[PDB]
Amino acid sequence: LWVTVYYGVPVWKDAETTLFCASDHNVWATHACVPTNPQEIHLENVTEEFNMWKNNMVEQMHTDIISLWDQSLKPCVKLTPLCVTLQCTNVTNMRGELKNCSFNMTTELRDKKQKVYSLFYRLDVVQIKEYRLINCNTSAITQACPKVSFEPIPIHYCAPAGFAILKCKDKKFNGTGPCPSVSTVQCTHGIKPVVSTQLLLNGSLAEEEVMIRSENITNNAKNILVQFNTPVQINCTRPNNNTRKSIRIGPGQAFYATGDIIGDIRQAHCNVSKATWNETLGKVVKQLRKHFGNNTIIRFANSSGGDLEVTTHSFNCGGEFFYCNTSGLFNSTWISDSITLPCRIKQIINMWQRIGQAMYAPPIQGVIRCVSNITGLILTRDGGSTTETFRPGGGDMRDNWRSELYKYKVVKIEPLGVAPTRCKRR
Amino acid sequence: DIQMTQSPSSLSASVGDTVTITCQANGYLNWYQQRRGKAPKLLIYDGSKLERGVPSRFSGRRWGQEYNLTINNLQPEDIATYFCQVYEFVVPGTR
Amino acid sequence: VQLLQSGAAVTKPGASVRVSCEASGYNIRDYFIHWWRQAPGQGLQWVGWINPKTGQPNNPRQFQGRVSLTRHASWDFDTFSFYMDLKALRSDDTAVYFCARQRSDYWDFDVWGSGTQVTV
Amino acid sequence: GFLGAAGSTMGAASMTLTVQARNLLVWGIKQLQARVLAVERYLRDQQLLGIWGCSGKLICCTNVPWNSSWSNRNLSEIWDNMTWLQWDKEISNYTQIIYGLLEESQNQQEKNEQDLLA
Amino acid sequence: GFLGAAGSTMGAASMTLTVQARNLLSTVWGIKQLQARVLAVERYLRDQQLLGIWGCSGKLICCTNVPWWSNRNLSEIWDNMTWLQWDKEISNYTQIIYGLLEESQNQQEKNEQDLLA
Amino acid sequence: LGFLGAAGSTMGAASMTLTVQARNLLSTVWGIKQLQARVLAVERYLRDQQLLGIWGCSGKLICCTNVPWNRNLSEIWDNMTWLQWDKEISNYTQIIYGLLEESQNQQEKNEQDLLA
Ligand SMILES: *[C@@H]1O[C@H](CO)[C@@H](O[C@@H]2O[C@H](CO)[C@@H](O[C@@H]3O[C@H](CO)[C@@H](O)[C@H](O)[C@@H]3O)[C@H](O)[C@H]2NC(C)=O)[C@H](O)[C@H]1NC(C)=O
Ligand SMILES: *[C@@H]1O[C@H](CO)[C@@H](O[C@@H]2O[C@H](CO)[C@@H](O)[C@H](O)[C@H]2NC(C)=O)[C@H](O)[C@H]1NC(C)=O
Ligand SMILES: *[C@@H]1O[C@H](CO)[C@@H](O[C@@H]2O[C@H](CO)[C@@H](O)[C@H](O)[C@H]2NC(C)=O)[C@H](O)[C@H]1NC(C)=O
Ligand SMILES: *[C@@H]1O[C@H](CO)[C@@H](O[C@@H]2O[C@H](CO)[C@@H](O)[C@H](O)[C@H]2NC(C)=O)[C@H](O)[C@H]1NC(C)=O
Ligand SMILES: *[C@@H]1O[C@H](CO)[C@@H](O[C@@H]2O[C@H](CO)[C@@H](O)[C@H](O)[C@H]2NC(C)=O)[C@H](O)[C@H]1NC(C)=O
Ligand SMILES: *[C@@H]1O[C@H](CO)[C@@H](O[C@@H]2O[C@H](CO)[C@@H](O)[C@H](O)[C@H]2NC(C)=O)[C@H](O)[C@H]1NC(C)=O
Ligand SMILES: *[C@@H]1O[C@H](CO)[C@@H](O[C@@H]2O[C@H](CO)[C@@H](O)[C@H](O)[C@H]2NC(C)=O)[C@H](O)[C@H]1NC(C)=O
Ligand SMILES: *[C@@H]1O[C@H](CO)[C@@H](O)[C@H](O)[C@H]1NC(C)=O
Ligand SMILES: *[C@@H]1O[C@H](CO)[C@@H](O)[C@H](O)[C@H]1NC(C)=O
Ligand SMILES: *[C@@H]1O[C@H](CO)[C@@H](O)[C@H](O)[C@H]1NC(C)=O
Ligand SMILES: *[C@@H]1O[C@H](CO)[C@@H](O)[C@H](O)[C@H]1NC(C)=O
Ligand SMILES: *[C@@H]1O[C@H](CO)[C@@H](O)[C@H](O)[C@H]1NC(C)=O
Ligand SMILES: *[C@@H]1O[C@H](CO)[C@@H](O)[C@H](O)[C@H]1NC(C)=O
Ligand SMILES: *[C@@H]1O[C@H](CO)[C@@H](O)[C@H](O)[C@H]1NC(C)=O
Ligand SMILES: *[C@@H]1O[C@H](CO)[C@@H](O)[C@H](O)[C@H]1NC(C)=O
Ligand SMILES: *[C@@H]1O[C@H](CO)[C@@H](O)[C@H](O)[C@H]1NC(C)=O
Repeated sequence: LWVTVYYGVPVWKDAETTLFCASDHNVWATHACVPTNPQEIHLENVTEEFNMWKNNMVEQMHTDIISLWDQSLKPCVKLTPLCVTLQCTNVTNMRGELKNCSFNMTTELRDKKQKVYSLFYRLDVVQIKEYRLINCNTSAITQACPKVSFEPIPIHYCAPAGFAILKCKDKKFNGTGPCPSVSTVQCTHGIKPVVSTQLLLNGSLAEEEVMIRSENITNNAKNILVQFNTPVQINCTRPNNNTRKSIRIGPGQAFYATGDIIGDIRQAHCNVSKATWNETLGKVVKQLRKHFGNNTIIRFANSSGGDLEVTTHSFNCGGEFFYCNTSGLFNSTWISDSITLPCRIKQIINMWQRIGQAMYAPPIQGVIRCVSNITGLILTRDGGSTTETFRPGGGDMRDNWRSELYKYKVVKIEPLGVAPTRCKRR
Repeated sequence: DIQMTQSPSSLSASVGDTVTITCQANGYLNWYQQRRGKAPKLLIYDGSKLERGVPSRFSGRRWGQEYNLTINNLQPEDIATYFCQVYEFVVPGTR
Repeated sequence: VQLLQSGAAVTKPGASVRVSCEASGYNIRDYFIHWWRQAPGQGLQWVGWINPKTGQPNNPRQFQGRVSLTRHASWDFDTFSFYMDLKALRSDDTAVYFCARQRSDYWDFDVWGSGTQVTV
Repeated sequence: GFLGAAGSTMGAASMTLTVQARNLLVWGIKQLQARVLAVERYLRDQQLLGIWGCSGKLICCTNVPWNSSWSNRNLSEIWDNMTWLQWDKEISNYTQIIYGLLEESQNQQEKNEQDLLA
Repeated sequence: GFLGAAGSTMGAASMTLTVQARNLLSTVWGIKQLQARVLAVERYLRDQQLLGIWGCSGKLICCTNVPWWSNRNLSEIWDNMTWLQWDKEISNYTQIIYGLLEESQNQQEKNEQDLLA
Repeated sequence: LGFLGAAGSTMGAASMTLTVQARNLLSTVWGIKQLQARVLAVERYLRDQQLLGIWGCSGKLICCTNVPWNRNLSEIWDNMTWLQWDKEISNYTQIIYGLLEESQNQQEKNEQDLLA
């Protein structure tokens, strides 16, 4: 008949764009984030085809977190007079974990030098009784700049004008596929940028039950993501009572060493409840049996091997970096009181899987304690198989971020349409 | 589970004829031709697409759960052992 | 893209053998490395992969507790060395060992190693 | 609200165009880029709207004849049963030539006629 | 000149709209000017869109349908009061009108023509 | 036949290809250099559109005005090009713009307002 033009029709297309930060003295620079009740609109009669393994939000979040990490280490002290020949002895005469290492150092005047000491961990020094820092042959050290805090705070990811973020409200939702309950939103909820390898902490819980999501479960080279419907409380502690001592290494440059420890030297550790973990493992086995035979045997085991970052549950509690031995949890074999996990502490950190640059971490005085809620798991399956066995695994932060952005997606609005109508222009 | 078989066993194709090696499997399948006392080489990947650097005569086709590779204008140098691997499961192959 | 291999090794029963590959020609950290072994007059047998970025291996139930996979990068991350250790040589461990590069999710190994003869 | 009538049919989604029409307008460059991109996209859409003689109107009628080759369905069904998203894919192939026809046939010749007869 | 009719009455200040209308568009120092340019463009575009949705495109004086808070007489309003006093007085009642024009009054009128033709 | 393809053609023949010229107006090192161009093009386009809007000719490629004027139209539209026209008449364009701004548009608004 005739063609007519409509401006402002509801139509969207898949696209990728830069999303900015809205968030209600911090590493993630939330002061630059714009201030953020947000409205959410329900869409009926609609089924959007979602995919969580190929969305661009995770890549942009990864590069933005890396950029925020990098730009917050520029102003603060560059510790590269500390690559000298240390002389270390035992702290007491658990044994051999701490060392008293003395060395020479520079001072405010170029022609003068001083002799100082500090308490180092066994994981930060390498023997040449003369030791040296672990990474003076591979990278340079910059201090962690005590004026900032490492505590994560929620961050939103909001879209520009002309774009929208679709959400899936299906409770029992698989990683990929249609969502019969799509809604729209300007931007997401608060996401805490927490770093961990084997257990997910301070995350978002499932609504209905435990969910299993992997890109292709038949391929053993891809990890399995497990989400709990109820959290598992875990208490981590650092019994030692440290004292921090400040050392001047130049004009306006300060190095924060460790004076000593008051009282007794005790091992840092984390506690989990046995019965709740047993129930959680039973639920996980019941859900895992759906992707295999109904009579197959399930097993769990210690990590196979690798670096210290992937073989141990790694995180930070209040500014100290914990690596915890988790081989007491995955100890089971399923056929159809508390648990204490010894931990170790490290200060020289190679973060984001980069081998070029490293970071220090000043000692924090007082006793440190954390209470956190385990929400998820990352697993791998041994190939060559009944009797499927699963090991803990991790090391890639995109798996950490993907467990939060599995329901969101970004779309672009196209407000032009042409339609047949009987009207004729004058 | 993954079940995959390669029935033809040994063949007796002659020079200048067309040969076909068939197999059945589920999942991604790849064809390798190994000469005696040498490392394997990839001919066709995903069971339909041929890697760059192999002559265009080698062609493999998939239908349902049955795959097979056909070679036409056979040359004397093509007397090797041909086998198909899904993910981590391999069969002895055909010679 | 070129890999390398070590010479043939002869070891007594109840000993340990070490086989090394070396990949110099490409971005090593972005592709897995797989190991295979072939018995005389038999098809290929799967040995597990190793992730170059983190080093975590994955071995089947047959080789659990007997095989170790490690990698050691060098300065500037230009070359890599991938090792394979076998703990207790048995009567029927004789085979030829290859190292392969998985290009993508299809599990298609375009580049293979020269091979090593292991005899007890 | 925004995109509220996404699931509704074409007939009931034509009364809510204003809702979408008035919502079209490190951490320092990611805001400036978005702010300029929105303006560029809005100006491009408005330019294409204007050069067809439809500037300032949400629903404009055009004197470009519509043949059955591009698409053919009953007018009762199109506006009563199917959705805008469903229609977008069906006619997506022939949009460019329709825009080309709207370019000069709708307005340019009529512009010359108005110039002569004024 | 620019803003010169400020003290004049709304009757005599409505004849110079154009002179105020022109001036809407018109490394530390290299970043404080691009921000100003983008901000000016954005504000002008938002005002233009607001005018256009109500049915007023390229018109400095419009007439619209909604009836008409105030109790003053027309002569009183346009005889002695200035624009700024009116703006300060009636800042509360603007939001009612803004959504009233765009939502229904124009949106209805955009349909009957389509129905008529 | 294309962008600026009637540059040498006579004004009468050039006036038929308005749309091809009108369409192309809108659309680290070389990271800010592209942004500068992106802002500049939008600014220029908006300025030209504002000038058209003030005169009452918004959204019109061939507008008619109410401002009256040798130079018979027969020689102008048949024997000259737009470039020579520009070189000859660029002197008076400011006074023509000034007349167009308020002599014929704001007045028309006054009569339209007072009529209803
Ligand atoms: C997961 O979230 C919980 C939220 O409770 C985190 O626990 C909290 O950790 C912070 C950081 O140490 C604690 O703040 C500290 O409190 C002490 C005592 O008031 C104060 O002296 C310090 O200056 C600091 O403000 C906070 O108390 C603690 N919350 C609880 C209930 O204990 C936990 O760290 C998070 N886990 C991870 C891995 O991020
Ligand atoms: C760690 O040691 C410090 C001493 O350096 C303790 O600090 C004292 O705490 C008590 C308890 O409130 C106060 O009354 C004192 O004034 C504190 N300062 C002193 C004694 O100089 C601290 O309590 C110790 N930590 C723990 C967990 O006991
Ligand atoms: C974590 O679990 C350990 C082990 O049960 C707790 O350590 C016990 O603490 C009580 C109170 O001081 C002692 O009487 C027990 O002897 C300790 N257990 C052992 C094995 O020595 C610890 O209190 C728990 N909570 C934490 C660390 O916050
Ligand atoms: C981990 O720490 C939490 C918090 O200190 C412990 O929760 C306490 O549980 C007891 C009973 O078991 C309650 O009487 C306390 O009131 C709880 N604390 C608070 C602050 O409410 C928990 O028991 C600890 N151990 C775990 C979770 O294994
Ligand atoms: C896997 O479990 C084994 C044992 O349960 C752990 O291996 C032990 O490692 C210590 C470290 O020196 C050795 O002294 C023991 O002899 C080992 N056990 C055996 C049985 O040989 C191993 O730590 C666990 N995996 C991880 C990643 O921790
Ligand atoms: C992680 O924890 C496990 C369990 O405690 C450790 O395995 C024990 O290691 C000691 C080390 O000599 C052995 O004596 C024990 O026999 C091992 N336990 C079992 C059940 O075999 C393991 O060593 C820890 N990992 C590390 C790196 O210390
Ligand atoms: C894992 O990968 C395999 C192989 O790429 C997928 O197998 C395909 O499955 C679809 C639907 O079942 C079939 O139409 C294809 O013919 C299969 N491809 C083959 C046999 O080569 C499998 O679907 C993937 N797993 C998931 C969960 O997507
Ligand atoms: C589409 O949504 C509307 C609004 O809720 C509803 O009335 C209608 O029944 C829906 N369509 C179908 C086919 O259910
Ligand atoms: C110090 O620690 C080392 C390492 O455990 C130990 O061998 C030595 O006996 C200790 N005592 C000394 C060196 O006096
Ligand atoms: C510090 O330097 C002096 C140089 O006189 C040297 O004798 C001493 O051993 C050094 N101290 C340490 C801990 O290396
Ligand atoms: C978990 O609990 C069940 C039932 O109480 C028990 O049969 C099972 O042995 C427990 N698991 C472990 C590892 O003890
Ligand atoms: C569990 O761990 C303990 C010690 O960590 C070990 O002795 C035991 O063999 C493991 N397996 C069980 C109890 O099935
Ligand atoms: C688990 O801990 C987090 C943070 O400490 C808290 O927000 C959450 O409410 C806790 N879980 C439950 C069930 O309360
Ligand atoms: C071999 O070729 C086809 C593929 O073209 C394969 O599907 C089928 O199994 C075989 N066909 C015959 C005729 O053997
Ligand atoms: C640095 O020294 C350590 C300790 O000997 C060594 O393991 C590491 O390989 C060295 N770095 C490089 C790049 O070789
Ligand atoms: C200022 O007010 C006086 C008093 O009515 C008036 O005569 C004069 O014109 C006003 N000035 C302007 C610029 O409007």
